[PDB]
Amino acid sequence: IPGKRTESFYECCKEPYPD
Amino acid sequence: IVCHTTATSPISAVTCPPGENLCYRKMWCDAFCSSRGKVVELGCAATCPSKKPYEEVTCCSTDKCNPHPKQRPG
Repeated sequence: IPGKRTESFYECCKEPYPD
Repeated sequence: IVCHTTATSPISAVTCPPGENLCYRKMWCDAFCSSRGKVVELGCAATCPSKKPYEEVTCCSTDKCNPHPKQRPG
């Protein structure tokens, strides 16, 4: 159940960085 | 003078001509440490500190010092 899609950025394309 | 975007997702690069506005880099490891490289929430700051963060905000003024994709063909 997606409930965390706004954490941070990564090298360029890890929209959801954390996992 | 210029300073890439904050790295929200689609690195497009923004300007930064307010006098003091280097390009910092918020990273935890960088250089293969997960999947999308690593955290690197770029940004623009007016100060270029320096020390042994081991994981904090880096710095580099001048202009466009936070591109990231500097891969040349070949």
